[PDB]
Amino acid sequence: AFKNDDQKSAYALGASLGRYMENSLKEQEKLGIKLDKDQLIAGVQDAFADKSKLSDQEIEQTLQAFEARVKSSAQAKMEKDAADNEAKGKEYREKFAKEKGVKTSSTGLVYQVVEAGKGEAPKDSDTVVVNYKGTLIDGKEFDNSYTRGEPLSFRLDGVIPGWTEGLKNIKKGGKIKLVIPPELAYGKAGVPGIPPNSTLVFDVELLDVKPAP
Amino acid sequence: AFKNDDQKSAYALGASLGRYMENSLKEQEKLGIKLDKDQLIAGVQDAFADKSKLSDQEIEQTLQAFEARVKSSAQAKMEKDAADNEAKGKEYREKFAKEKGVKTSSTGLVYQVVEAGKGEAPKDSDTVVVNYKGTLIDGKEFDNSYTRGEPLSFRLDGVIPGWTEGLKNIKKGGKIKLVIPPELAYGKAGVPGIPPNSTLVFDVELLDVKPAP
Ligand SMILES: [Cs+]
Ligand SMILES: [Cs+]
Repeated sequence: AFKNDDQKSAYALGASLGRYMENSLKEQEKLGIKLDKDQLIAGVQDAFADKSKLSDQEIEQTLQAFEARVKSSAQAKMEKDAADNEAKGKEYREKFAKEKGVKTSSTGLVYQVVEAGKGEAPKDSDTVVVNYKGTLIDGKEFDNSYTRGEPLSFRLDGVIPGWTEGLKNIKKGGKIKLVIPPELAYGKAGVPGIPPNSTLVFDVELLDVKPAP
Repeated sequence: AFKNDDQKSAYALGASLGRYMENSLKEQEKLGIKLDKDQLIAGVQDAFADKSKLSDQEIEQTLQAFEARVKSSAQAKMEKDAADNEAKGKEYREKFAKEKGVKTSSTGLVYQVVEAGKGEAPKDSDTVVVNYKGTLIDGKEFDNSYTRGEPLSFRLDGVIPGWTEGLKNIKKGGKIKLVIPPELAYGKAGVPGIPPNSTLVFDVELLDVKPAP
């Protein structure tokens, strides 16, 4: 429905801008910001027609303020999600602790030894080799050793405490399920890939234990 | 007429995009491209509403093609303006040549010695010091020595020929008006600040003549 290039290009140009906006909004939505969509289009129209209800200076100071509002809204979201994640997490940890063979350490680690292991147990300065699979309590995975095409080996005092504590509950050749509260893991802050305050679930197999070189 | 930040920011966002487009169009217009304005808005609306009549791939290949069309349209404009500028220029040169004291060199330089000068006349390897004022035939200035807060000094074989030829028609202390056709100047191409095929008009005063060091 374009009769010429002038029309097609113009439309393509608009379309690409319309998609640009649509995608920016979705980005904003994930930070807890929902912009009035009709106003957004009304701004485009008004300005294009030289009838913006905001002055160029206003537009510019408002966008600057919006930037601040985004950083700030993200912060608030982070904290909201942090509260929800620990609420869910606490409930999950509490159900799991009621299952067979499950123990809760004074630190709050919930663990289940599945195979005792016959070697010895690692200590803080030891390098461990492990197979593992980790997920969030909704069951979605963030790490799989397995799929990575290989197991991992690392010194034990480097990793998060929930883990270092957990792997000390078994010996070489052992298997253990760890349910780690956020404070033994990535905290309320969290890290890229792990949401704020999340409880982590790991199946771990300890393949080997080596002393610090 | 915003009842809250959600509305104001959204509008500001649109407005800034609407201005962005408006200004891009004006840029395109100077390259000889006039986009259908209703289609531009229709693209923004359709895509925003998830009903673009173009696929994302189409949008992208069309914009790429538009880029080519811009480079190409600019070229065509340049040549059109080149033809108009020489048409105007030829007429101006022809009127001026009919005035008192005006001569046309075999090269097409049109010149008018206003004060003969009493020194000697520069030669190609000489450094000249000059006052000058240059404009296009519509009378708009691109250079003023005068206003620059100073006169200029340069070797004479470096500058455009129309000039080097012209300043040889007077001696130190002389004054001359030069009307230079494009081929003795910046050509059909032209240079930043000088439109394609423009005839240049200079009032020049030769303050000094020095030999190449
Ligand atoms: Cs138990
Ligand atoms: Cs004449």
